[PDB]
Amino acid sequence: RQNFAKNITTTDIPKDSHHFAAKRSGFTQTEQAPFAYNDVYQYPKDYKPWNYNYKGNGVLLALFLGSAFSLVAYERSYASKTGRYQRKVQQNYYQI
Amino acid sequence: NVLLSNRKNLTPQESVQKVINYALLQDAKQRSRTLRHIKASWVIPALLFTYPAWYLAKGAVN
Amino acid sequence: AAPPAAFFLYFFVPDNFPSAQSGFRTASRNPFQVQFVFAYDNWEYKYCGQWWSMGSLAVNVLFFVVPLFLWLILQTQSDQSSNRDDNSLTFYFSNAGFFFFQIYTNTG
Amino acid sequence: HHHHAGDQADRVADKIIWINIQNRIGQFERISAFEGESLLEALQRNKVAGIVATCEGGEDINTMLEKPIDPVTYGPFCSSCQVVVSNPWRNKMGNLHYLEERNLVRSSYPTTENSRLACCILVEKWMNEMIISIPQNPNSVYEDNM
Amino acid sequence: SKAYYFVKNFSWAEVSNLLCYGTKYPTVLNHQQKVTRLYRATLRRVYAHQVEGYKTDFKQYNENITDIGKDFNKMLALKPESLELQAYFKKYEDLQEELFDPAMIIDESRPYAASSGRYYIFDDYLLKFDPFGFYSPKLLSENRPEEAMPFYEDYPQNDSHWNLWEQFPEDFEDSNAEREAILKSN
Amino acid sequence: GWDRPDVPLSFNPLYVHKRELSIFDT
Amino acid sequence: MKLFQAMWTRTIYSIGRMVRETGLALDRYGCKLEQDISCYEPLSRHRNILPIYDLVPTFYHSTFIAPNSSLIGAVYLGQNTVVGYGSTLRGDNHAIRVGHNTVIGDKVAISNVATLAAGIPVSTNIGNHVNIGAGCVLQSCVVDDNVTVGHNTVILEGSVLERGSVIAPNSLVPAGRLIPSGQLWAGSPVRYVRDLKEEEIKLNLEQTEQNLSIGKTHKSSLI
Amino acid sequence: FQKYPIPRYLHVGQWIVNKNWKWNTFHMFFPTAILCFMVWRNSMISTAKPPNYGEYVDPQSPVAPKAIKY
Amino acid sequence: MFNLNTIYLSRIFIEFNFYFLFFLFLISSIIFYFSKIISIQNLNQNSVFNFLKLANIFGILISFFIHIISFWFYCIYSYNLSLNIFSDINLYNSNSIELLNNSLLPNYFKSNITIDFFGLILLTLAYIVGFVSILALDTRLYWKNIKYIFSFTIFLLIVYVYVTVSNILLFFMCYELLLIPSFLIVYFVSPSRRAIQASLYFVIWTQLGSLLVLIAISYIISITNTYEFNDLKYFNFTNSESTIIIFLIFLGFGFKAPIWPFHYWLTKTHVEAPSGFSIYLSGFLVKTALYGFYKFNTSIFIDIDSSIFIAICIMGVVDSSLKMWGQTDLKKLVAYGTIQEMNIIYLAFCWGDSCAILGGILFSATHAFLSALMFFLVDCIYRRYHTRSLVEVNGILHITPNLGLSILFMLVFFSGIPGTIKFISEFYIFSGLLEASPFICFILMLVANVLGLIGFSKSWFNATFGMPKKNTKYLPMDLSFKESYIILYCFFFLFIFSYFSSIFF
Ligand SMILES: Nc1ncnc2c1ncn2[C@@H]1O[C@H](COP(=O)(O)OP(=O)(O)O)[C@@H](O)[C@H]1O
Ligand code: FES
Repeated sequence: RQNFAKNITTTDIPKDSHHFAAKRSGFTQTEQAPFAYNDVYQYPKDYKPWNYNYKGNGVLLALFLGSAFSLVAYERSYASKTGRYQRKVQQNYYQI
Repeated sequence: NVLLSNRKNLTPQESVQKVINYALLQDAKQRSRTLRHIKASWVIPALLFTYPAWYLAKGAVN
Repeated sequence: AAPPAAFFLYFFVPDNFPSAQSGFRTASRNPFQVQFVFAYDNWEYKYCGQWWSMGSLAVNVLFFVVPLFLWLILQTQSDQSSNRDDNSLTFYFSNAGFFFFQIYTNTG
Repeated sequence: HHHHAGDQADRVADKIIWINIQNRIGQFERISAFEGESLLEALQRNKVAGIVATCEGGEDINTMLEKPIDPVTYGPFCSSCQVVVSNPWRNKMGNLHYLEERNLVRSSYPTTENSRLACCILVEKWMNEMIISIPQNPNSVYEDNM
Repeated sequence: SKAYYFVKNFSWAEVSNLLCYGTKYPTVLNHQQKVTRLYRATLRRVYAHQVEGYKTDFKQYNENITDIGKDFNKMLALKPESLELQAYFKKYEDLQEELFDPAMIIDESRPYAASSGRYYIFDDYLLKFDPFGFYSPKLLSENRPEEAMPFYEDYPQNDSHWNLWEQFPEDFEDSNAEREAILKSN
Repeated sequence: GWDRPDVPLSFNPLYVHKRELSIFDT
Repeated sequence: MKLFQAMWTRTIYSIGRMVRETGLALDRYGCKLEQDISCYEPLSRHRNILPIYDLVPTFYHSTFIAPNSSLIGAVYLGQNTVVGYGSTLRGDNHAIRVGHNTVIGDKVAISNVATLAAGIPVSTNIGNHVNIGAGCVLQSCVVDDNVTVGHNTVILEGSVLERGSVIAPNSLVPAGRLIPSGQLWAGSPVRYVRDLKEEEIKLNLEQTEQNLSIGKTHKSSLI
Repeated sequence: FQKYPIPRYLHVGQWIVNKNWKWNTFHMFFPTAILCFMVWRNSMISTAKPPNYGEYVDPQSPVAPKAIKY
Repeated sequence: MFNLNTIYLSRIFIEFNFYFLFFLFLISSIIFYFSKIISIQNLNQNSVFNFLKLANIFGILISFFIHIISFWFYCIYSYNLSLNIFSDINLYNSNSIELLNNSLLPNYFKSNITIDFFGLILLTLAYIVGFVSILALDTRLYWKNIKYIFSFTIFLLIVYVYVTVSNILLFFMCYELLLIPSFLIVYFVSPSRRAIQASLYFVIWTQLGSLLVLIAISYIISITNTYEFNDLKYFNFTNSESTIIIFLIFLGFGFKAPIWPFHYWLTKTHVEAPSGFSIYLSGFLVKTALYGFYKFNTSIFIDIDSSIFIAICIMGVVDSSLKMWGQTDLKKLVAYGTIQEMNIIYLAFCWGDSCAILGGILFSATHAFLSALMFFLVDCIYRRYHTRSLVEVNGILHITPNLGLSILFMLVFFSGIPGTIKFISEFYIFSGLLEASPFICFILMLVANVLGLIGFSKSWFNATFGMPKKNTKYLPMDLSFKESYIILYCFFFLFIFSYFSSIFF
């Protein structure tokens, strides 16, 4: 069974208390005692459960930087393979 | 200390909410203290006994 | 047919940790389904030699003699490879024990 | 069972299965048992003499007490829990398992055609007021005295 | 009526019984039940061949149904043990066999029809299911504890167990404030 | 016309398994 | 950086434990060599105050704690708070906080549950001017100020009792239930009883004050 | 078929209409066209074609088919 | 432009990755043993188990990452090494390069590290399959059996030493060392009651195979008083000894890599074992038999006809694929698929050191990932519906559709669409077999890729489609992120390893 704590310290859980009001008055001689906490979860109202709610740029930036590094590294490797300091660009290129 | 502080000037709902919040904060502090004590209990044996174990294994094998 | 009264069920080791995924909601099982689940594992033959005629004797014999048929076909095609100088069915030894892409270096 | 909300609990007296016993010394005994239990457990809880029970019922996974007997079971291990069951109940018990018969016919003391290993019996409703006899069972090993 | 004539490994005798009578075992039916069921099957087949047919003739259809009605009215008043009734049963079972079509039109309202069970209908159990509280409100307490029971957390949908120790904000002040205050007091 | 109720759950009748599933019909 | 202090504290504690054990073993060996049997005395091992490693019970000098009682773990007690004879407060799991001018009866057992849901404190909290009768059992509950609980009452986890409410003797408050302010409740499936009056509240307060005074007198006589 | 309720928790696609489908169509179509343009631009490097009308392949030219010197 | 720096990078990475893993294991073990007295879970929030879990996961991942870079180094190294001897055409010069030893750590077991392509493929498979299996064992580990969180790190260390030695004795010892952890996992972690006898079957068959291999190893060691694969180049075995050795090693390694007459243990063990260990057993453990056999097959000159071994392997394929129709348990069906493709791979090593080994090497990894995916899908179904029998669960689509989509895509990949490595391995092996034996190739192709495929597809399609009407109050939710990412990674690895360097294979 799970044994982790739920009252976290990093942030406060988003919740509302207007839903599920307690009775607290006008009790009869047969009904049960009212509940105590009654708070319910509150969603950011811009959340879509059917897709990733990802709004960052880190993944795209990392992939783009990796691809650019791959390109420049290949350029350096090709220049080194031909025994040149930089690629010698021909004046005309043809279909392979 | 919220519990020891007088709360008769509040409504019962405010008093119980204040007590609950104070209890939750103190619970979090106690949890942090216990967790760091147990972390130290984990950390000490590694520093004390990692080198003798490696010495034993190295002397056995090579 | 009346539902089975005695049949093999599921069993778990002592002090087993239950699986509690998706809220841990387990339903009652169907006796016929559980009976089918555990029937084949516990099925056994009744008398010696019952297998040969169980089903089709000719088909069972053919299944029994399959490895010999494969060996004979391989022998015939090895005859075909021998006279055409094709790849024979032998453990070829042309690398003198040197492995496929193996580092062969020295120290000192 | 079958209960409805607000119902009261049943009485243990109405759920008792009665076993009538002739001792090794010719005296009569009355024993209380319950359904879903083995005869050996009831006999040992009621402290009935004449049974040695060297192996204490056998293994714990593939036992003889499960209603369909599992094929890869090992069966009884000591054959020292023998009882003699009277004709109607013994006839209702049915034919013996081959492993149980092998252990029964191999005992050092004489047996009968009504012999039956106690740990291989699961107590049922129809076993109420069943008559059995327990002559003394043989000893096997050194630790039996300890 | 379930139209599982061909989707079960039936013999012809079972299929013929199901076509002539609404059961595989016509021996458990009364005399009147058998007569009425055979009459209904015969009329259904004649309609399927002489009204919804290829080149349908209404006059011939009326003649045939009149003759069949006369014959079945004779059949009803006979006795079950009579051989003439058995001959009538044999004749109309042969008629059902002779008009048998491997391409019968099956009404779409029948249980084993061609377009039956094309959609999975969700019951109220699935409609009211919401583990996380986006569509239906979810208590932070996760349940309402009934009396005569302890208060226990619900089993989560994902029991991963791949969790760390409790995380705290950096530079979290966690001194024993109560103990320090009391010790200062005395 | 007529206010039809929702699609009935009888559209998917539940099977009851009146007979045993033979291992020779696997 | 505080991990270093925790490591040093644990090392010091372990060295002290080693030294104490070695001393006791040497004393027992001296017993034997001397033909002494004093160290074979089977005296009671019960401790009035039992602190878990870093959880030490903390209370004022004005608190009365019976020598029969047992406070274990993190137990915090306010001023002029009395614990009766044979009571047990186990805060090994989570702390137990008791306010001031609070009376705890003789056979009261207070403990806490392992875990609870979000937003529910798992510790036990008892306010000020609170009377708890003898034989009560309390588990992870919040009791506000000026609350009286009768004898042989059971209060379960997640229960909240608001200020000024009264619980009749021989009752049970089900887990996770709220009992509103200024009301009397009775029964094992506890049920509502008519709202309290001024005279009843005054009598309850006077009885609590008299019990506190009697406890203080008993503490003074004991010393 | 007559419409029937679908549970909210299920991420299934029965009778779904997205009110913002025009912008989503735009933002799925145009980048797709750009990606396909880049793929086609890369692939035209390795595309062959027979000589046009009125042209002949000189057998002694370098582009003409070749044999192997053993 | 290849120089000494790449050589020393490769060697240092090979040795230091092992020492990284070993120091992780030692530190975690010391923390586990000295933190508490009993060394069982404390069942609270601050249990050491938590830390241990992370540690183990951490290490494997990190080691795998290092391994990847390490692996790449080897490739380049090996490539250039060949070149350094291919272009040495002058009769006066010869490649005479002698390396030094690292001054930080000692050579484990006083041996010089040597590595090959297939050994590093095996190590990579160990890393990935161990990661997947340990991810699929969180729920099984609890109070009093958390220690078995350490099993996969031990497996990694043993397989590392197995693949990085030229000592035939240490080779055999590392092969033998793998049994105790496996038996312990099946015995103490499996929830099913029938797993107690299944572990005994596993032990007895695997140990009979190990005994045969031991007899062959003792033969080789006693006849040639040496422990190096190199020295076998200077000693010749007669016809009788060669025949005895080849028969012994073939039968012994076919006990573990299940040949036709010996797969009862594998079927029982997969049916009864926990899902994570089943993933490890099909994905990686059986491959350990292919490696060792290959080595002992390549170091000896055998002058026998391989027709008997080829026939045994083909009989295994035919027998396993003909039995797929009559399976209702999905796990047993996956086990039979494992048997057929393991026998197909084992066939490729029946021609010695010829080019047939490349297809087998690739198809070993292909089967590793396919079997891991199939057993993970079976585990997901079992944890969702509490059953893995076709008569009890169907209509996995229309409720939790992601699992059904995964099943269908797994079926496609198993069928072998020409875009993946399954098609490549089939092409290799079938081209070679068609040249070696046309009618045999056609028979094997028809039996494996039609009849077995039809049975597999029937049993899997029937579970995916239908109407889940029975118990709507207990119907489960769809896949979690962990399962989705694991399945996606299996698919991605197949598709992208279809693009590996062609210098190898
Ligand atoms: N498990 C089975 N084994 C053999 N035959 C079966 C099995 N299940 C169904 N059948 C055949 O298919 C038919 C199914 O009919 P059924 O759906 O039970 O009709 P009903 O619901 O009216 O009884 C039966 O008549 C039987 O002959
Ligand atoms: S007690 Fe041993 S056989 Fe019954």
